[PDB]
Amino acid sequence: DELYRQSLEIISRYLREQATGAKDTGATSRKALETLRRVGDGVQRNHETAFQGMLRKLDIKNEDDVKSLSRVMIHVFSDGVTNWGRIVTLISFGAFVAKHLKTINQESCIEPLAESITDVLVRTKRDWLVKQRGWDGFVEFFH
Ligand SMILES: O=C(O)c1cc(SCCc2ccccc2)ccc1NS(=O)(=O)N1CCN(c2ccccc2)CC1
Ligand SMILES: O=C(O)c1cc(SCCc2ccccc2)ccc1NS(=O)(=O)N1CCN(c2ccccc2)CC1
Repeated sequence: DELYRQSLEIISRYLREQATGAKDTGATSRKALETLRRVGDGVQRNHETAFQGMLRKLDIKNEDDVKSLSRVMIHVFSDGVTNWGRIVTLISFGAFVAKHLKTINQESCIEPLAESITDVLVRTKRDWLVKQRGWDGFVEFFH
């Protein structure tokens, strides 16, 4: 799936940049990162309170914590209205969790976190993402 692999590249790179501050390792994939850096950073500033609250409540300190959350996150994310704000909040929350993982570690484990965020996104929103012209539709929505 091109939608799954494209989503994994964009979500993994943003979470890696956010956790470190660089970061260290098809124009739409590139233009989606620049939009996500701009809108994603804004969501992390405007909703830090709710992000700190969810993070404290979920705890999330290891890969086993990352795995069990995804199984709950798939179910609750498939419920209710879908829009780009909701999708960027999911990714923004992923970046917020990743910054916390680097804070209590040395780096990892943010790669299984990015896979779990992508799996939540593509498994629950694939039809809507298709109807919205995928990651290209994302760039236009926040031009
Ligand atoms: O999004 C934020 O970060 C958020 C922050 C505050 S804190 C008071 C802010 C305020 C503003 C102006 C003047 C006085 C107080 C209050 C609401 C905020 N969001 S939500 O958009 O209204 N929202 C989303 C987060 N919600 C949540 C639900 C369950 C578990 C944890 C969080 C609560 C509902
Ligand atoms: O998009 C929604 O459907 C959405 C709904 C709520 S209501 C859950 C409040 C809560 C309470 C305790 C601990 C964590 C979260 C809050 C945030 C929402 N989105 S998100 O910010 O994009 N996000 C992150 C939190 N997610 C989560 C839900 C249940 C267990 C574990 C994680 C849902 C996806």
